[PDB]
Amino acid sequence: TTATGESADPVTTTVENYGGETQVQRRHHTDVSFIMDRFVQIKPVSPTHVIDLMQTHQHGLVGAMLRAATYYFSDLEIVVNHTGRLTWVPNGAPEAALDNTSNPTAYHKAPFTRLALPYTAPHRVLATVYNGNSKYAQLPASFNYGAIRATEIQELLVRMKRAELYCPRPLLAVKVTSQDRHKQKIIAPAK
Amino acid sequence: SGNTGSIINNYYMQQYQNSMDTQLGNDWFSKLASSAFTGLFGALL
Amino acid sequence: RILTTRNGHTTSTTQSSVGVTYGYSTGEDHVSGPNTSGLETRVVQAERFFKKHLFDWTTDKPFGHIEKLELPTDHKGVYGQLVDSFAYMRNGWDVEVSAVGNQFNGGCLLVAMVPEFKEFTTREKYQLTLFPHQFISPRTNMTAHITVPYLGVNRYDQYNKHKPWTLVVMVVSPLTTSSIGASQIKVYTNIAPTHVHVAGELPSK
Amino acid sequence: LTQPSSVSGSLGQRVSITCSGSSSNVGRGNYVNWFQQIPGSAPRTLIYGATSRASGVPDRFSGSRSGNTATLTISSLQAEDEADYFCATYDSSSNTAVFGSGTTLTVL
Amino acid sequence: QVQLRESGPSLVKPSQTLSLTCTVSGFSLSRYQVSWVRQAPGKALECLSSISAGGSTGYNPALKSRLSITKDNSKNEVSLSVSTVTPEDTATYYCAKYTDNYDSVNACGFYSGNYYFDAWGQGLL
Amino acid sequence: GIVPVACSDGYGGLVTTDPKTADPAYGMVYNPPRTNYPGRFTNLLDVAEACPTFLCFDDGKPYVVTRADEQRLLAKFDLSLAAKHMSNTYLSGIAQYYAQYSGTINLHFMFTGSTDSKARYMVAYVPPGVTTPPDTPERAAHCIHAEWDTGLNSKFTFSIPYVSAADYAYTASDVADTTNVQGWVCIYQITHGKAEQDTLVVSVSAGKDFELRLPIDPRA
Repeated sequence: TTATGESADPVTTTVENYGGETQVQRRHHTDVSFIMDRFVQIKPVSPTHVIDLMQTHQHGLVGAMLRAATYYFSDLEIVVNHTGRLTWVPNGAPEAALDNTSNPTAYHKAPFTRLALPYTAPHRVLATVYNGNSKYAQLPASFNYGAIRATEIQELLVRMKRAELYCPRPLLAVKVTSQDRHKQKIIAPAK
Repeated sequence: SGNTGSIINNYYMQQYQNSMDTQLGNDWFSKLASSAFTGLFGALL
Repeated sequence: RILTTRNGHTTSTTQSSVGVTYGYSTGEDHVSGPNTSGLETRVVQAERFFKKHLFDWTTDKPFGHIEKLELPTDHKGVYGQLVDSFAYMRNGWDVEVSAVGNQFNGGCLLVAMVPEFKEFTTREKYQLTLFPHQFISPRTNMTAHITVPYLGVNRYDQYNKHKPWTLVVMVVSPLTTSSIGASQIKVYTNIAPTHVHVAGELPSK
Repeated sequence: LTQPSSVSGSLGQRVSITCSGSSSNVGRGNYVNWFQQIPGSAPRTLIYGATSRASGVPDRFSGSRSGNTATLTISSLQAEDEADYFCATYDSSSNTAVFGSGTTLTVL
Repeated sequence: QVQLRESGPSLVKPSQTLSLTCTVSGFSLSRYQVSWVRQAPGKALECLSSISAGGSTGYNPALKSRLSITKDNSKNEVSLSVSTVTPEDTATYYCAKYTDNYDSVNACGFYSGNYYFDAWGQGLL
Repeated sequence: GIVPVACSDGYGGLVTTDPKTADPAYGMVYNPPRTNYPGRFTNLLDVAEACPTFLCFDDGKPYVVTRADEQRLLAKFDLSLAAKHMSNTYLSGIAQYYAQYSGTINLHFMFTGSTDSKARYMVAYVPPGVTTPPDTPERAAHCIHAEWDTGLNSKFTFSIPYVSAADYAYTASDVADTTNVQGWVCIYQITHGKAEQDTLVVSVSAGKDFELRLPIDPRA
């Protein structure tokens, strides 16, 4: 297209430019809202764990996608394999409030209990990276979605529902060294 | 919607299923990618 | 194509400007949020261009040598007094950076505005183009103009505690000097706050 | 103010020091501050507000003030307790903080 | 940890101004009121002067205008200078930090009865 | 053919705050009828807003007596609901349970002195952009403030505007923050005529725009 390219205008070339025909494209799978729906495991989990984002491994698909956008707003659907009664409280509420049990609590069940908790962050939108700490470069304490207290938590699963992402940042995909391709072993049927 | 696919009105009201949202009396990157200069810049042959 | 931009009573005109790039929004979001209860008052005095000196670009500097200036930077102007005297303020940066070269030396410099800037591992530098940006090269345009509406988790955030936008200039192509061309080209940025608003009014010492 | 020059209390025995001034210097509504100073060292505040203990001070020290008299009582007396005690209050008529003459507590 | 240190002359010729300096460490000198207390030898204490956070610079009424106190937040130093020093006024000088900021100022601390001096420092004669 | 329920695993466990209503274990019973019973209050916030409560002060007394010494600032307190000054106030007590609060907090100051004594008081709200409160009535003049002379109307009500970077502010300040989360509020008596031993009662009530949300259970 011979665009100037020094103004960084968004110009996309097509197959039609040199006798080709552009095929129909469906992007439902790559939709930001759809990709966030899948549950992502959070590590490590300990008693009185604070259920907040950026706990998920960066490499993880939900974590990498979450890390890709500086500002993310979503409603969590926490799944906890607690061995004791688990109490979830809003971020504003103090650590002492978890023991009261007046606030939402889930009694032990044979299988892991899944509870949907609304986003109570005071901030209009949470930020994956915050420039400058807020006191009187680490992200502020207020960003955490909630605090969950249980006798012990075997594992924690966090799912983002109706997640919206703004201000995209670099994906930073796995680096390949001294190779023409990643050459990872793809799933293959037994011969 | 997201990954919700159950074809039934959800049992719990919206107010308890999610956090109801307010406004102040979009999709900028879709707007950008759509305003994308397609095609040549000079005469074609 | 000469482009002239005027903020307040100060006007900067660049004959070689390739255009103006807006990052994330053509215009700013609604100024009066639930917080501050309508106390916020717009100040047009602070909307002036303030000159700043960035790293001087040289042939020795290699690709990935990014220099970042956090905004708002220390200001001796009316805006600097305004941020000191007001607890919470919001403004669109509208950063303009101009590097003057002889145009006989070819180098590609990428200037972008990134919110909540965090140090890159240099793997991120390859995909650093995702943020609003313009390329400054002596061959075509010596000045890059980028206007971005203020975006933050809070409607108003004290600038001293946290700064939302940091201007980052990265050398995409190392400048190649020539006998005819300039040996080195300095980089300066004229940034004028746009739609700046102030609220809370903080008592003086 | 006017307080006893010295008071003697044996270890493990409660000792009470009484600080008495004037209605203007110590009001019923108003409260006094108790300072304990070891000889050769800077004064340490034991009671502030006449009914509370400052952070880093043991709970044994107790302060009770009735009318124009403010009394500091120390229970479970220890070797470190021996020191010079000063009661400080603000006199409205004087309009300047007024300190006590000084009381020295000796453990037998 | 909270630490107060006093630096000044131990012996001064009479009929001269005595200047003292309180070197503060452990707490920001702008968030806590500093009070200068002087004690006479074997005598009851006598509150001398104080400066609040924003520099109220209140002085004791009995000795008011005989001394001036200046405090600099950046250098973390509170300076008290006493003019017309005399042999009669000879006692150890103590510089202390009030928990509150500008709690009293006219009286150097402990007028309210809610905030009390946290650290009295080493002291200097 | 019986319908296949295909019941889910890991969800449906009883929840203390769960909206589901338990099955009735008893027959319908008609309780004694109460119609337009007096004093019923539908919303806790309305009760705090409708009737104001006193603020804790020196020696557990609400009124701020005019300082004996020449002090122009009677009292300075943190704007946060969990503040010693407001520790005994009813509005803070209901607010303590809620995780965070929003909206203006109304402060009512009513003079309680003899007709011969006349004094002028100024209430100034200082935003949290400084290490300390306005030091004096002049220095505090720059920030939002109201000065009211004591006349025929004893009580003057000044609403504290709520301005913060975050839309909602935590009701109780965390230990990690060594400075007030929101701005301090200072009451200054600029001029007092024959006001020695004269007490001004100060009270705080929920504002019209004031609202609480995300109820949680902090120990009291």
